[PDB]
Amino acid sequence: APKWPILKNLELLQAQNYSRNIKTFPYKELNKSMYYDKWVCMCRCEDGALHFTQLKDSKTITTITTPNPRTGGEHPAIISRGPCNRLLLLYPGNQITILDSKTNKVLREIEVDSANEIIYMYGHNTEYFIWADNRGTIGFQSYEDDSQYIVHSAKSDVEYSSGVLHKDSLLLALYSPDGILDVYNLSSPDQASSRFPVDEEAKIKEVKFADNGYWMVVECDQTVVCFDLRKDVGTLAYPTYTIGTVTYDIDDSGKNMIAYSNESNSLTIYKFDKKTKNWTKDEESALCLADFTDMDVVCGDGGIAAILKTNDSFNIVALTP
Repeated sequence: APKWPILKNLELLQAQNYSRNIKTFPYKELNKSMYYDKWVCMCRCEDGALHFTQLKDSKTITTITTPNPRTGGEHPAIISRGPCNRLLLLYPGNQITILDSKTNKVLREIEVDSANEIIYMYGHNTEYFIWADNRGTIGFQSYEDDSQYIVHSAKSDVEYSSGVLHKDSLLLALYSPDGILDVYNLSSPDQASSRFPVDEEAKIKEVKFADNGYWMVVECDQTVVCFDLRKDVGTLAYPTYTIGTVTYDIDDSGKNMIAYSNESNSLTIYKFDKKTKNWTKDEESALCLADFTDMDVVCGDGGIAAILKTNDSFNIVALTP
């Protein structure tokens, strides 16, 4: 729960190509101390190898290389980490290859039994991984053996493109750009999903569950809607206020924001102010160097980093004192 230090200087740590169509979910991990760091991850699939570049802060950037298990050399749509060097690789046709990232050995090949495209796959839920259909079928599958089950069946009237899981591991938000945001409870199969109201014209880019356990932050194209989960479905934490030349991202606390502008080529930091109840401009930094259409913020004890993404490359920039 630390306040973001005052930061006027940035340096370029990394430039690399990556594969924007390989959905790599950010994996949580516990310190040699007693808290969790979010690791953010990028995958470059080239020459039949997978290259994973990861960081939890600006101090350490790791890149791991793994072969690509598919004989035609086709790209996984979704990649997610499991326990004990397990790597979950989702391939078209709902086929999942569990690969050991240290040995490079293929451990298991699972064909998930669903006519609908798998749209969410996560492994740090730790004998099972969770997967989800674009129709809202949610299932748990064992890494090691056949143990598996379906907590929710496919609906006819939705389409999802992505998902995010709450830290208590019971709330799963499934969503698509067009405004659909449905929250499922994995603890009771018999419980109906909750529909969250997002106007359709505001394109949903991402949904995060904040650290406090009760903010669901919905990052739209030009605006952010933050739902308070303690209250009636639809209750905002604060009102939505808008602050296509600007990508942004919010940290896991849901109170720090870095926005990048493609006109001025600069990073602006916004803090959510607890007195004033809005996002207020805190710091601005000019970058010295194509258009970054996406970004992710990381920060740990090491320091704050922004991963700035194009359609085919990314830049890791540190934000220093």
